[PDB]
Amino acid sequence: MEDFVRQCFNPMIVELAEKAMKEYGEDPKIETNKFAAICTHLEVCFMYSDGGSKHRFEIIEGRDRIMAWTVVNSICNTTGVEKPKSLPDLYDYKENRFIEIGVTRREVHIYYLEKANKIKSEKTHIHIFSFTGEEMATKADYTLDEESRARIKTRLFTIRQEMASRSLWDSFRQSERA
Ligand SMILES: [Mn+2]
Ligand SMILES: [Mn+2]
Repeated sequence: MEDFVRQCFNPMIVELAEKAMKEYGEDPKIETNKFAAICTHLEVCFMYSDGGSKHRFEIIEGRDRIMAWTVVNSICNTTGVEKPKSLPDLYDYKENRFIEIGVTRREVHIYYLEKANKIKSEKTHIHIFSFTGEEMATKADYTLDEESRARIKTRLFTIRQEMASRSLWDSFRQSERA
């Protein structure tokens, strides 16, 4: 699983994931499923930001915390948008909203509810992907064109396929907590 992560995700993604774990005192060589899941989430965030026209999205996820909030608070000042209680993943300059992205090993509906709740913000839009082609967005507004979504869903499906080929999928699949 460690090896699969290091083989399947760009080294920038792996470095950020390693860092995010060690900031919580977790060792990526031991909590290897969390390692994969962080990497997957970052990957989808980055894919998603490429999905628009360029300049459509600002990436917030993946930044150190000071930079992330610097971006967030700059956008709130510029655009007048309500400042979130916790860091989201992207800002959409076309729809003028923050977006919270989730990638679930469970079911999109439950994950969406947990997110809606974990953040509970009237403002932030939420878009959840599963590894089996499901997707659940705020007000069924899916933000990107269907081709862009399909590339994301295809990447997640390929990851899941590649893990199951190494017998990693069962354990990974079962590792997400409510
Ligand atoms: Mn985030
Ligand atoms: Mn997220």
